[PDB]
Amino acid sequence: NAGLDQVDPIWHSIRAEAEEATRNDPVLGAFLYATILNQPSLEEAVMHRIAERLGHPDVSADILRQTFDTMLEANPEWSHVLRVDIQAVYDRDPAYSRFMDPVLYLKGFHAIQTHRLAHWLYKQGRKDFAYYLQSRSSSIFQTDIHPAARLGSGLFLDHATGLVVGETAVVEDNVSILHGVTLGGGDRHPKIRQGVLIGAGAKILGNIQVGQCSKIAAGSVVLKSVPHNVTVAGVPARIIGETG
Amino acid sequence: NAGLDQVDPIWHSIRAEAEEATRNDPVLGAFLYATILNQPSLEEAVMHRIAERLGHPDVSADILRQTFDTMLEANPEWSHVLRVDIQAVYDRDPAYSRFMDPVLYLKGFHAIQTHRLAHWLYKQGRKDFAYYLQSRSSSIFQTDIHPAARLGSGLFLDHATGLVVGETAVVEDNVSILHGVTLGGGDRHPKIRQGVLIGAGAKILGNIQVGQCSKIAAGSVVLKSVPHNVTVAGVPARIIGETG
Amino acid sequence: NAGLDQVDPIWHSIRAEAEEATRNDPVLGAFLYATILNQPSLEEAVMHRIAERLGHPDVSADILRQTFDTMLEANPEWSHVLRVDIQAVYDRDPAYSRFMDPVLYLKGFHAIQTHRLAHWLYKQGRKDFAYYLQSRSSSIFQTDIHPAARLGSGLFLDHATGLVVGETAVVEDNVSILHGVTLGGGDRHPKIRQGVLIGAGAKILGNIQVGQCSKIAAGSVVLKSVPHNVTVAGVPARIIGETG
Ligand SMILES: [Cl-]
Ligand SMILES: [Cl-]
Ligand SMILES: [Cl-]
Ligand SMILES: [Cl-]
Repeated sequence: NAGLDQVDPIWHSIRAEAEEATRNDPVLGAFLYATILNQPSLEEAVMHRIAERLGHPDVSADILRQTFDTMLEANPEWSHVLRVDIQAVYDRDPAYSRFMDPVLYLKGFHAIQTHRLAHWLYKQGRKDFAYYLQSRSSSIFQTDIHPAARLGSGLFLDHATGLVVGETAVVEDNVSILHGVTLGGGDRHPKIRQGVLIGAGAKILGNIQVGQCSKIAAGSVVLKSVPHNVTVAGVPARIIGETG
Repeated sequence: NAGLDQVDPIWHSIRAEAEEATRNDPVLGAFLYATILNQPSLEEAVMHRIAERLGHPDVSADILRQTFDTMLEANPEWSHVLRVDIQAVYDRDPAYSRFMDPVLYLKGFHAIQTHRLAHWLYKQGRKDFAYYLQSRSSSIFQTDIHPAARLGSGLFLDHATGLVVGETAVVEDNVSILHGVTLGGGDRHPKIRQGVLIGAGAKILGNIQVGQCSKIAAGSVVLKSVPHNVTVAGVPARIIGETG
Repeated sequence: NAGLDQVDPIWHSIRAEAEEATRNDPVLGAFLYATILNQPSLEEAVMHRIAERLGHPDVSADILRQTFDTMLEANPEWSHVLRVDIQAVYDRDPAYSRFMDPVLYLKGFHAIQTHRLAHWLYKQGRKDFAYYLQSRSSSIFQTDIHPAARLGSGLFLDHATGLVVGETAVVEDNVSILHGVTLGGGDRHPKIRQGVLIGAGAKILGNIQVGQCSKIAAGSVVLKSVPHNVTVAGVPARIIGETG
């Protein structure tokens, strides 16, 4: 509408990718037009997708979409957060070559933003709506994230199935978390510092911290804080080397 | 209606909690009135919620609700079981401060009672209905519990995602079981004695027993019977201390 | 219709099993007639079930069923593949005594065939339809299988919850894979040779191979190729014995 905001290569690429896909598979036209092409913005596309996935007789897509609208209005920074979350997927995963892929398909990405809505509702004292969302996400996306948990931006929830994040956990920016991960057990759950990779099935338990840029090997059981710039593996986890 | 049965602090608290929540977030009114406030009893509230979550074109909420009614009629003790299952959640989990939370939201609690219905159907020789329920629960609650499995009362299925319970398994009373747990492999699956805690991701395999009050650390692989009043951890599991 | 194809003991047994079940529980009549008895073939029964489970407002059962039809037409060998996949379940699992059980109920079996459809679509350059299916299956069946992955016949996906299979993975024939398994990380994911059993929660990571007839113990973390005819266990996995 005016100024630097008009530069939006991610949205423009997504719109191009949906145009080309509908051309290639016209039966998917209702899907791609309703989710992307008929949308006035990437924000609305992402809200709409997630409201559609979570929508139920119990609480309709429309109500979820209306509430998402209220959250964007109160949290204008969500425009950037969602784009860098998108960017994380694109940069960190060779499996998917389009910006549209996380928006349409990847439940990890849908669960992140669902949590962001739930967290805001929770903070506003709308705790039933926050628990409803937590419950719905746990059932549909298989991600159980307590609404009081704090998630940074550029988070990559890869595959996602089985993720459990406790009430007092904190995840900072540019973290990647695989499927089957527990951030579990006043302050009694983990603090994950920026740039961390958490591998498949890892359990990180207690009020401990995982230092910046560290890697948690698949299947690790982490019961003690991890220094920055190390790789840890094993049950129980031990430092096995350095990393950048 | 008469006598000691009229004392029902859990139901009364739930009804108060739903009244207050609808007041605080009126859009959730359809939900809270249909699930709690319009219900004549806690039994009906819990049946209704679970029938709504599992309801599908294939087999409707109403049919599931009618069958749940038949199960309560045959199994009048379910009134108590469901209340002590509720109580377990309230007592054992700091994350949720209301009795209504497991009833409305927590799939673990929904899966326990779904299993109870499936088990009864199985015993009655209604094995397709029991397998249908098992299948539905596995898909929606991510809990795969064979209908022939036997679950005690006051069970806390915390987070629940990925639970697998085999045909010959037995869980006694006051057990807590986290997400990602396998009770797996004549008698070929585990017997879990009363008061046991099973941590996230543990696999307990074979016709072995876990003694009363014992704890299974997150990520343990248990291939041999565990004595009462010990903590075990590791792959393979070893006793690491005593506990009460 | 003519010749050796008329011999179809699996379909005939299924039809008998559905007739008997509807008799025993008539409320399940809509289900059993729509899924089995009104079907002209086992192929159509399996397509119909899976299209019903995956069907959504976003993309309807009918469209999924029409696309499944196109896949069978192009891939006539699916008739055999689906029967030997059925046979695998029947032979390898004591919990279920009917051929109809995997067809109606077991999400593992539904996810295998969903992948087969997604893979074909992917190869045809219908990558959005393939990703949509992958996404839907991940959400409903809790199986995340990249469409470029290659799965052999007679595969038994037992319990299935949490399965993650990467883009370059290969699974050969007569493999069994439990819940919670990762075949994860050019060629960067595992090659599983024929006759392998992969136990609950195992993670097999990298461009490594698991030799013919080998067993992967529950909870193993496999970072190096495994010889044929051995059992491996532990974090990290070590050979613990021979097997046939
Ligand atoms: Cl935000
Ligand atoms: Cl009962
Ligand atoms: Cl095929
Ligand atoms: Cl899982």
